[PDB]
Amino acid sequence: WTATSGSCKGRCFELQEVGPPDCRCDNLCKSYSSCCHDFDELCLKTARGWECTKDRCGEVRNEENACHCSEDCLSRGDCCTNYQVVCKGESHWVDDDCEEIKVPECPAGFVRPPLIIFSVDGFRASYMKKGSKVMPNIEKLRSCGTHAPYMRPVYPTKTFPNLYTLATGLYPESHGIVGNSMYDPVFDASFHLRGREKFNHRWWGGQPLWITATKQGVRAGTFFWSVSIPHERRILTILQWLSLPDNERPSVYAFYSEQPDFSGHKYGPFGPEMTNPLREIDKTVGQLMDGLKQLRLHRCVNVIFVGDHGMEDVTCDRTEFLSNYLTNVDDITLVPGTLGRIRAKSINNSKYDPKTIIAALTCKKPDQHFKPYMKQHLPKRLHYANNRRIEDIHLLVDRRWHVARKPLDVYKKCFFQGDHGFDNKVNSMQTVFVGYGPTFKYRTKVPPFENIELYNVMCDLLGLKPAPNNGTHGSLNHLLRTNTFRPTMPDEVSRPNYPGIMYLQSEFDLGCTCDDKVENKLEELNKRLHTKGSTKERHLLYGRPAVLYRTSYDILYHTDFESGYSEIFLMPLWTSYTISKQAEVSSIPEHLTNCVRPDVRVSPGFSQNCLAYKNDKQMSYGFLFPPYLSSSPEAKYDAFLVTNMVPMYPAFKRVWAYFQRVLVKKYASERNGVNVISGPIFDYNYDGLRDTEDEIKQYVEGSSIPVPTHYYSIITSCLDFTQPADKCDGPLSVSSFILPHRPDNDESCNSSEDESKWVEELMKMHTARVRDIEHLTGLDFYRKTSRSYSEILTLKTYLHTYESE
Ligand SMILES: *[C@@H]1O[C@H](CO)[C@@H](O[C@@H]2O[C@H](CO)[C@@H](O[C@@H]3O[C@H](CO[C@H]4O[C@H](CO)[C@@H](O)[C@H](O[C@H]5O[C@H](CO)[C@@H](O)[C@H](O)[C@@H]5O[C@H]5O[C@H](CO)[C@@H](O)[C@H](O)[C@@H]5O)[C@@H]4O)[C@@H](O)[C@H](O[C@H]4O[C@H](CO)[C@@H](O)[C@H](O)[C@@H]4O[C@H]4O[C@H](CO)[C@@H](O)[C@H](O)[C@@H]4O)[C@@H]3O)[C@H](O)[C@H]2NC(C)=O)[C@H](O)[C@H]1NC(C)=O
Ligand SMILES: Cn1c(C(=O)N2CCC23COC3)cnc1COc1cc(Cl)c(C#N)cc1C(C)(C)C
Ligand SMILES: [Ca+2]
Ligand SMILES: [Ca+2]
Ligand SMILES: [K+]
Ligand code: NA
Ligand SMILES: [Zn+2]
Repeated sequence: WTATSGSCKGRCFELQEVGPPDCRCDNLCKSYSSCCHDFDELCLKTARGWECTKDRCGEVRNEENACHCSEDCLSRGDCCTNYQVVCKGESHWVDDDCEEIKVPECPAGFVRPPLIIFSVDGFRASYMKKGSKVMPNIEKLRSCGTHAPYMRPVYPTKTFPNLYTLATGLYPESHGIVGNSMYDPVFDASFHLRGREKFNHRWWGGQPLWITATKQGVRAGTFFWSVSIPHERRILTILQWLSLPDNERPSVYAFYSEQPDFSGHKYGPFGPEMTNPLREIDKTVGQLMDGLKQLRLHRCVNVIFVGDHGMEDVTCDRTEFLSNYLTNVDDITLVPGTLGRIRAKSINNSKYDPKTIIAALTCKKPDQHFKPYMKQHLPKRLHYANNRRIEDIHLLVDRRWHVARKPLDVYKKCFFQGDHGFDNKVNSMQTVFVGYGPTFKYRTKVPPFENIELYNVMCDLLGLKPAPNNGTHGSLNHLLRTNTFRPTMPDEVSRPNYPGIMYLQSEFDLGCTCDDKVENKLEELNKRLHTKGSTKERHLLYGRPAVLYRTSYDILYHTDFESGYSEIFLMPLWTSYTISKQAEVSSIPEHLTNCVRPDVRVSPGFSQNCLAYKNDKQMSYGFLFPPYLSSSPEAKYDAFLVTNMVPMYPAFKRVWAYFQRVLVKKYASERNGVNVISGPIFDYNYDGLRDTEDEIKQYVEGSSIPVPTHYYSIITSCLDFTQPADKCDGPLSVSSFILPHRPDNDESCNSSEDESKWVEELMKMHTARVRDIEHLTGLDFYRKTSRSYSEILTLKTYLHTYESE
């Protein structure tokens, strides 16, 4: 209840929200229904429009007007944005030449350059090229400042999750806004676009930029604009705030446009009707810049022009209906559209079985335009699992499609030609980034990056310490002229042991056989030196990974590969090797087929055993260093050491064998050699983070050999591919993956065919950043390069997306 008979005179767009039942004059008052009676009269003035004209110049201030053309407007900071253009012979900002901004050029009293965040809903990355003729203010920002070709949103590629990610540097699973619509079973409440529950603060976790600012003494304008405030009024209000005195003036501001999303849904991303919404947004940018220029702030302020997500062509007829798959369709609730989330319509229905749902949704139609997942089996790059608001069953929808429960839902609600929400690597979902100001670089193009990284940079631009977040602080230093953040590499927590030969063969009772009884001092010293680390500079190109947690492990050297062997997990944390462009593939000889050899540096008690695998009828084993790529027949015996073995389901061995026997050599031919680091990942609680011993849910039968949930590989070469991977002078090139370790290939509908028709497509789906693998393993890679650490941080956040340009 609001007592809406107090006043808004001299309080219009107050920055301090006052508690009801005092009447509010701030941005959320409309969205609460609590504005003072005169809010619209005093704070939403529109008389005479938004532009000066020749006749208005020098007018007598008249306070009914929307903005002013009187002589005193500048020192009041409430001129129409085109006042000096119309009345004082000045040029529009867009008509002025680009001039480098080397230092903030700010009025006295500014303690730091302000930041303005200009966010644009549904501004797809390709609009920067395709709409350039109709967006000259935006093109100037882009060409004069720092820009990326595109920015990667988070999943799902919806508005709230993305804007809230921008604000917090957090994945949706950690900030809590995991969708535009949500059910939280702990609160037993629902969050929707429509309605009031979304305003409750228990939905919104982490710490958003405006709180981070406030807690550190930096004031903020509003981030949420009521839909009934026109864009011109948002701009004027920001300009007004910027005219405030030092002790009251915010240092961070946000503008938000509903366009071009709003049109894009009606007309498709490139509908002919889209030209006008792009013109209008551009005009709004020009208003701001002319406005800043009048106030002498246009070479003082940092401006970020950023979108939340793009827009794809989607129509009614490209809908999949769960009712075509499931007989039980009324026993489930679906969150529908460009993704799907399924839970039971009622939790008193004990008949509901997720596994049978999954099975009924799996590879049933030959061109099925969605794929069902248990949420822990989703590509780890999505980071979309560790929140009780994300339902266990998820449907990843093909680009251009929708999923719905029943046909009645899609014709009792065709209306739309555009939607978004799909997998965040889809080109159509990509969005924009331009930074313009003194703190940003001048006419600089930077590579694509993820929006989770911006919170850190915004904090850097404002002199704030970021709250803990999923950004990699430093990885965007190359966007910035100054205020870079210079991190140190984390400190190694466990130092390795380097065991020599300590055990005799007969001390091992493993159930393991190897037909290796096949007997000189030229190559006896040669092999001892391989075991003491003589080829290590070849196979460990970027130093050994640092183990960032407390554990017990051994460095094991070999001719063809080096490993960090865990005595706790009984396998390598990592195995590292280099495959030159000229390496040859050889087959596994028959004397070695089911050969596994004891490793005489590692006790029987810290080794795997073959008998466990023989007993375990579901689980087989593979190798981390692939025997197919051994350098010589004498070296191939090393690949069969028990310390190179890892548990693998036979269904996953098909994938693994193809990667090892075919793809690694293909990559080495394409990239002029590759270095490979492979290993296991254990993420049984799907938090994106390395499990401890006590989190492991599955062991090889009758043993303490833990079963990985995933296998990773990091494939590094020279960005200049005329240099070989092992002799690279400059910047590196990387691709990686995190392959789910699954007992079937249900995920791949074409898996009954030969591996050349499906394995690579699976691997691309599970592409990863090095940084994802770091979180998952507690390892820190690229410790010893000749590159700057920020450049390495950028490499570690790179994601190879396998989309065309
Ligand atoms: C992305 O970056 C983020 C931020 O860096 C990373 O997330 C962090 O991960 C940390 C490690 O998991 C985690 O640390 C835990 O914090 C617990 C205290 O948490 C509260 O306070 C913090 C600080 O202000 C706040 O951030 C939290 O907010 C969460 O919770 C509410 C909802 O409940 C949400 O609104 C909010 O969005 C956020 O939710 C997210 O986090 C929680 C987990 O905290 C998830 O469940 C949600 O799904 C969502 O993802 C909280 O308000 C603290 O209690 C934990 O400590 C336990 O473990 C240690 C082990 O050493 C032990 O010493 C402690 O005693 C404690 O154990 C006891 O409790 C156990 C569980 O109940 C019990 O089993 C034991 O028996 C023990 O008695 C822990 O330190 C940190 O909270 C989050 N922060 C955020 C914002 O998410 C994230 O990991 C990064 N992602 C990747 C892939 O890198
Ligand atoms: C999205 N929006 C809405 C919105 O949707 N309105 C008004 C009517 C409805 C439709 O449904 C309700 C209003 N104003 C915004 C901008 O929000 C932001 C912008 C930015 Cl730049 C950042 C950042 N960084 C963060 C936000 C949040 C505050 C979302 C977190
Ligand atoms: Ca949006
Ligand atoms: Ca985990
Ligand atoms: K077996
Ligand atoms: Na299959
Ligand atoms: Zn939209």
